[PDB]
Amino acid sequence: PGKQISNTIKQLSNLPEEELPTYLNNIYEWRCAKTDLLYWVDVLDRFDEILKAVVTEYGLGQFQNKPMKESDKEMVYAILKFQKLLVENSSNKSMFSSFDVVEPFIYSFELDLAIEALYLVSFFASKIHIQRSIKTSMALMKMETLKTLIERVKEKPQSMYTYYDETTNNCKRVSIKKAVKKGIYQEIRRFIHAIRLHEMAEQHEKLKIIRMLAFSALVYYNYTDLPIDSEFISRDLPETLAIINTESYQMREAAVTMIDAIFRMRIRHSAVIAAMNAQSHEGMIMNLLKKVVNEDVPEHFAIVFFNFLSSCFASGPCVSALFSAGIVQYVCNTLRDQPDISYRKRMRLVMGANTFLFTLPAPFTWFISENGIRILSKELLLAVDVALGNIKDHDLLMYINSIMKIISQLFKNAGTAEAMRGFLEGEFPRAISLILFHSEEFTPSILAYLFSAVGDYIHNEPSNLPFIIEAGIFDGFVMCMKKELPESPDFLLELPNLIEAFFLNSELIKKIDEENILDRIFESFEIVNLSNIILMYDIGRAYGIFLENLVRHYPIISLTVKEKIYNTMKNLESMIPNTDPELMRLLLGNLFRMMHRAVYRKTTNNQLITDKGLLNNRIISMLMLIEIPTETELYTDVMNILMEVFDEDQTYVISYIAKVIDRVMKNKVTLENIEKIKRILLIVNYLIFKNEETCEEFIKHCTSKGFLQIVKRISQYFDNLKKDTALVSVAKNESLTNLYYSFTMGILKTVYRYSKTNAKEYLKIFGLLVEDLLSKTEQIDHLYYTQRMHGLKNYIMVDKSPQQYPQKNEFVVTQEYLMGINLSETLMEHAKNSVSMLKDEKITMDAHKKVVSSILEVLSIYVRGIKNLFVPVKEPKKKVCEIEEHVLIIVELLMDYIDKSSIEHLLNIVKTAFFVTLRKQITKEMDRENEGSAEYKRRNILGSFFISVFLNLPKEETEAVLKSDIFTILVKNKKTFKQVYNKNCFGLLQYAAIKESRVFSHLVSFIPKMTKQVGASTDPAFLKLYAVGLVFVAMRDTLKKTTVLSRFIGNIVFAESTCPAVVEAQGIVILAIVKLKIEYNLAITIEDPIIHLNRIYAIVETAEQKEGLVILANLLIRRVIESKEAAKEAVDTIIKNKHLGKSRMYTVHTVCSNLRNALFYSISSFLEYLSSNFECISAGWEEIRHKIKIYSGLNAELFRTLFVHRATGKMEQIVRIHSLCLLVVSFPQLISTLVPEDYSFFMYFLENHAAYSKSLKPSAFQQEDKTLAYWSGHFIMLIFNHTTYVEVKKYILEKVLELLPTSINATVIFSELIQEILTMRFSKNTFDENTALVKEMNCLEVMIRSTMQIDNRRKDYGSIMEILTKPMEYITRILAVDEKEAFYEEVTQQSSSEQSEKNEFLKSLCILPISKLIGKEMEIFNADERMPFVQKILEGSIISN
Amino acid sequence: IAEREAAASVPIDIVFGLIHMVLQCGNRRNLYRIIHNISANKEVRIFSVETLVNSIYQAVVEGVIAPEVITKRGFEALTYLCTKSSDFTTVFSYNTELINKILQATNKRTISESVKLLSTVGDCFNNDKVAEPENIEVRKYIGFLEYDMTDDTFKHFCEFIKKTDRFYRPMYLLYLMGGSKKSLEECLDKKAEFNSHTHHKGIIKLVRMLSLVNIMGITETYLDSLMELREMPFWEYYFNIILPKEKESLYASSILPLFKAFVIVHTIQMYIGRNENINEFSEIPNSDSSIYYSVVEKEKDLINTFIQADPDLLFHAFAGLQKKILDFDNKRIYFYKKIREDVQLRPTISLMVQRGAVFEDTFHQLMRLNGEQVRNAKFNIKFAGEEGVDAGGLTREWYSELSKEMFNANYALFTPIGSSYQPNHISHINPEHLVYFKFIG
Repeated sequence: PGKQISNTIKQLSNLPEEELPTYLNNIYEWRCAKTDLLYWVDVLDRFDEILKAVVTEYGLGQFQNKPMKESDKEMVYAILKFQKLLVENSSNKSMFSSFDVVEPFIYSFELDLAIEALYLVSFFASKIHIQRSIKTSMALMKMETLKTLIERVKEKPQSMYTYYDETTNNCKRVSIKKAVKKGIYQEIRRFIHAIRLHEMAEQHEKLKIIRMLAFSALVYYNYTDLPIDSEFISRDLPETLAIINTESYQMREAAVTMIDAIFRMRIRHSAVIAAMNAQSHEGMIMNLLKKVVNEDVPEHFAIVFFNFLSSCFASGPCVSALFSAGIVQYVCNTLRDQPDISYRKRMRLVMGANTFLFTLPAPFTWFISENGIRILSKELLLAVDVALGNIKDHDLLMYINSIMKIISQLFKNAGTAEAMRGFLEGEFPRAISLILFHSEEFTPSILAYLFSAVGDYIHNEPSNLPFIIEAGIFDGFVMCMKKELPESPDFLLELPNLIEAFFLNSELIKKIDEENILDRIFESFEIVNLSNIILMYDIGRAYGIFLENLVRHYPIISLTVKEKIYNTMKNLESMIPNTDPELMRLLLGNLFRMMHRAVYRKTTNNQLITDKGLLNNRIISMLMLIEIPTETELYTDVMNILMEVFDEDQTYVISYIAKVIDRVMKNKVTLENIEKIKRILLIVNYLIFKNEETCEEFIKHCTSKGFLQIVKRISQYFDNLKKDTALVSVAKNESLTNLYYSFTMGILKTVYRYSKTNAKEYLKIFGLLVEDLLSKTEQIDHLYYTQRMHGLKNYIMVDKSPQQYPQKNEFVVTQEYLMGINLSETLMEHAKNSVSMLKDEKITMDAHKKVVSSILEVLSIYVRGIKNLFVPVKEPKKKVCEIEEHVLIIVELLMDYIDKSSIEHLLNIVKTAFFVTLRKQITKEMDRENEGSAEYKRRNILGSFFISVFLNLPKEETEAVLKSDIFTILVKNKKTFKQVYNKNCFGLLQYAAIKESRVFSHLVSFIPKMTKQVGASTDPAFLKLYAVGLVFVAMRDTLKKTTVLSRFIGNIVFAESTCPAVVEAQGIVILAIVKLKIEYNLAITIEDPIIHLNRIYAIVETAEQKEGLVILANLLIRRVIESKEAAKEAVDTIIKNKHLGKSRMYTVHTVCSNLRNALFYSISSFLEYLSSNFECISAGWEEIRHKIKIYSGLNAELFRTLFVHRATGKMEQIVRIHSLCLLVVSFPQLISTLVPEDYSFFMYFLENHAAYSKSLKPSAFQQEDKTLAYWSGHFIMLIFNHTTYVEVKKYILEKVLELLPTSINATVIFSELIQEILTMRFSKNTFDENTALVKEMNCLEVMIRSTMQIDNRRKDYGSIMEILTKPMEYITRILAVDEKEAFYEEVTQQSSSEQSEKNEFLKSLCILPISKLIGKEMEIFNADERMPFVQKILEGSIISN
Repeated sequence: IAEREAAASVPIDIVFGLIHMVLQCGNRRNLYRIIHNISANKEVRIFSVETLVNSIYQAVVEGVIAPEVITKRGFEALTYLCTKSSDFTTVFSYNTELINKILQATNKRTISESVKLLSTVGDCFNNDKVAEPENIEVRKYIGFLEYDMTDDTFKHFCEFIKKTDRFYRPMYLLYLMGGSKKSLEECLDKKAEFNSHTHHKGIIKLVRMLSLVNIMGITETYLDSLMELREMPFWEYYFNIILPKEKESLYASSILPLFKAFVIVHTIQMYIGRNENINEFSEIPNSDSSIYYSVVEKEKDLINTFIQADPDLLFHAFAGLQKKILDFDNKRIYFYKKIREDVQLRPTISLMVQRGAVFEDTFHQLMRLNGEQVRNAKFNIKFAGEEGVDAGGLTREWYSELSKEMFNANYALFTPIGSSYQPNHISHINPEHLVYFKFIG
């Protein structure tokens, strides 16, 4: 922002809008630095809204208020003027949102408003080619509209004006001379422009430059969309330059601006340069300069002129021509012949020099030849000795600054270094010495440029350095250094450069060490005022780099430098604690930013200033006193430097931090001390975690008595912290325990992971820790008891065997250690203690339950790694059997205290107990031998306890682990089988039957008893279990049994249900029974399922999750209609897909998995296909050699009955028609079988399809209605496309052509229908037949007749016609091209939540081909299983077949 | 581009109302496609085009919808038909009287698109399919030259004249001699107070129709009038009185067309006939009493200045000049331009040479191909060792190194005289090194 900037902002915001123009008028020029537009958001918005209010008061549409307030025009004029002033020296101009109201000012009758607005717009559009981001604000208004002002301004050129109006298609003159009323006299702006041209011509000059500014704006927008040709360049450019030559300042200023606009274009550039004619010595711009120096010119006009000049020198060829004219001689003579020229004029001269001297090298060579450097020296001497001995002059001082910058940048470039020959020959040394000896009165930038030039010249040839040395210059530099440095960024930036240039001479190094100037650089770093600047730029990096360059090239005084830097470190350390935290945070950030370079450099001689001891103590004290955020880069580089420090010498550093932590431990117990310990373990945890490789000596220090004693004292202090809640809160205690546990587990992980650690070395630490924790567990402080036991749980986590082999959970080395500690007795002691304290009613059942679950997890993972658990071997059960008995006792003790939080751990215990069985480490024989073992009885009673627990769980808890592998073994006892069956958890039984066949054999006996309870059982699980049991038993008996199914007899009827699950389960039962009956003789009688079908259609109108319901309905109707031969042929066709792949296909597993649909659909078809057309299956034994649909048995009567159902509600009609679509796609030959009379009912489809028009979208629509109509039309399109019948198509086309001319919507919809009838082609021959028919029917005649008979002169009639063109265009093009190529022709040649759910689901429904439909229909019985027992027995059958 | 035939799928009755509606409507691009497609078969094509042209005829000479807008719509439709498939122009040749009707119906606004329409129609003369070229009634069309046209209209007129030259050379030249005579007489009468910008239309029409005369050629009988016309002292009067004043008074931009006209009036040639398929034999005529050579010698400096202003004049109008007047700079630029239109087809090939011997490898890999291929080959050089410069720099350095090596000491194919070189003596040049000279060429 700023100080006077903020005052201006607030004054513009608050001052009255009457006094706003007056106060604004005081702002004449910008003698200050650039800013950002963010500080004037208030002012910009206020000005925009007041301009909007004013223009709305005027109207903005017709400028009715012809007599307009002078206050308003003065207001907006000042607003635009000082808006230009602000934005011309601003940043972030893309946010300028006041552009939206400027075109009314552009087209305003007031010409001051127009000139101001157009100047602002021109300035903004000038930086289009550079910034490119203001176009968003510019895009608010159309640029092409300004083409109205392209016509040149003449003295009443034409009194007649032509306007363009549509429809009438005429352009005629309008009355302008009337002007009787100010209201009536895109074309409105053009007419207003014509009025401004014609009616008033006294003030035509202002509009004569309005046209010019508008032309400039159109130049800025896009020069391609511009009338630039030979005539414009040959006429207007000469006219503009003549204006610059002759006419007055006010409008020649606009001419100059347009000239800048022209010459920035860089087109016709050679012609432009040859025409503008500055190449002559009396050329234009230097002629204007001769005027300016000779005749007085307005200051603002002079500034505009000289900015234009600076723009001229910026171009390459332009400045080349100017130099060829002889401008160098002009400026040289102007300087060396007359001194009476004003100081600011010579300033403008030297900016011109600063431009052209560096723009091109040829003027530089000429100037060197002309020896103007001596003239520069002389005038510099005159300027300085006028300044010297005399008071401070603003203009004189800044002109001396201009001299310093011109000479400095002249010396800067090596291509401009040719002037360093006549340096000493001139009087430059005298002037620069005078400046140095009197620098107290000069601008710091002057000093910076002087020093930069001096250093660059010295580095150019240090041979001449002594000549400067005895010139007394360095003495003057010393006097300057006596004065304290100012608030100058660049001076301080470049001072090390001059100092290094002094180091170029060794004697200068000697003297600077003698005089100790580096004190200033050292003391620069503690200044808050300069701290801001150091933040702004990269000062710290520069000083650091200069320091390493100094020490590396000149290490002579490195000891003194080391002393000074360490003294400064201690100094900056000193005042940290008694200062505001943020100041020290940022200051330390910068200081360590420059430390980052300062030491620990890879370059040689940097090690001379890397002291581990002193700097380590200082940095540790710093970290120990202040809190530091993690995210800051200060944190990053301090971490880096401390890592090199510790990596240099781990041992001494860790010893030092240990003694420091001990000493601060001996201090008083204070909260800030607690924070100090917090952060010191934070840093040690950081350094341990980052450390990759470790010396064994560091580990020895870790196991050294000092480290263990300090760690144990830290633990003691942490325990003491729990004594007082007031001093340290309980939550703080929990956090400190958590961090201590994290530190301890991290260090234990490091030492254990450390290779070849001494076993007893690890043991002493680990056992001490665990015994201390377990001793602390049974104290009064039970609040952290859960936390402590979680800590020992994490200890059990970390002391883990590598388990490097995948799927390995076994202890490698720690098992013997663990039962060498006798944990189990402690665990049962704590278990009985928990039981007692439960009895003592001092525990919530929830907290007791969580304690039980936590201890259960502890035991689970403790026994996870223990070898040969529950393994009947003679030798290893001396203690393992004892532990098994302990575990059984524990789990029996905690029977009635198991809930959802314990089930997972307890199941993990099971999985550990039965590893060999579940991981099939047996050969199925020794397990069948070893039943007479104590381990077997122990695991069996364990499982008994388990099943007792599970059956005491409601449905919610059972569903959690409803699919676990162990249940294949748990329920293996038929006693447990009937127990769980009587417990009504049949889903487990279903999964067991899926994965194991013995329980399925038990279910085989079970089935007849439960056959009668099928009806009205109201249990979805029971019914699905029945159906799935029947399907597996039938297809298993097909394998060589064939007799079991015959024995089953019965009959089942279904009652009404409102729960959708019940009705869909009944449907699935019907599915299974009918699918078995159609192939196999079943004695269960079932009626016609159509009753259940209409029940489904009724319930889906109300129920949710329609997908299963609709898919089952479709699959059942297809199954009922379809026959055996059709199914077999379809299965063979599907298998052909993978049959043609000729891949490797070595495993039968892939064959079965990718063809599980064929497996489930009909085992006979797949079996005979593989026996006859065997695949490329290796089968585990070498490889095998390898190598229009007509279907019968269909049921068209049901199709006929369904077709004329004519339901009422929406969704069931949708279901009926979707089923119709699927059947007609599957079996088109059914349509060939329809009664010749029934086709009358298609009127229903045609009309209800004509309910909605998708193309002409109306409001008040229904998405379900839309998809209903879409499916209705889809039925007809399928009839025409996928079917090959002729006469029915003839009848329906007759009907549709009869119904077409009824109304506009009917015409449109039937035209569409014919279009996408023709477009989507199922077959080429069918399409050719369709084309022959459609040509034969003369439909084009009637459709085009209805097309033009209804043509009404209406607005949307055009949209209707352009929609109508596509069908007739397409068909006509088809009827012209020959039949062979016509086929290839183509086009253009929570109510809301459920609403969205159904909206998306309706689109999710699609046309399902046979393959994935069959796959998903057998998915229901497969239940996503990857391998059932039927698959295994069938694979064995294939192998043996 | 070929005639298309299919079944007549549309009745002749409905197309009347259909063409009515397309005329009585907008956004008819789709309708344009509709009409073009339905007109596929010959009968429908003929009936539709005759109906539309009769409607347009009634729209102007015989006169809701205004006659002018309906006329422009119908003209646009006729153009849209005639442009594509080139077969709807053939109906004009089939009838040859509908052409008479359409040319008769021509107002001032007609020409702006009638010129394009007739240029497209002229395709019926490309195949010479007229069979009745005696009753075309062209003198009205050639008289409409007096109207106001533009550049593209002139191009269409030129291509129509190119199509109709072999048929109506006599009558076209018969009208053009009188037209040029009256144009030059008008320029002669007003030359005392002539303006090159106000009457810039006059110089445009004169130079344009004289160029059309050149494209038309000359016959034997008209030679009397032609030699009469080439002896107009307006040229001398201008170049001796008005050219000196207009050099210092008026802009030369409007004065250059008069120099083109002076070149053209003597650039008139003699066409005997279009004996071959695509060209007519041309023979240069002579001027006996002309001091035209004296005139071109008088202002040869101005001639060279104007040629330097635009070398493209040599390909459009200044082709009749002798290259002796032209300096070698303009002649060389014209030579470069002339040799670079016949750039032919250019295949791209790679070139590989070694810095040790570029010449030897270049000779080896350049003797194998033929002159045409190596002329059209795009040399994508691949220097061995160094890969650090673009293909253009590779070719430039390859050429420079070749130039160095042909004059290298080891090759000695040419002996140095200093900056230049001459081939080494036959005794010093080995017989096997003669192919090196072909390679140099």
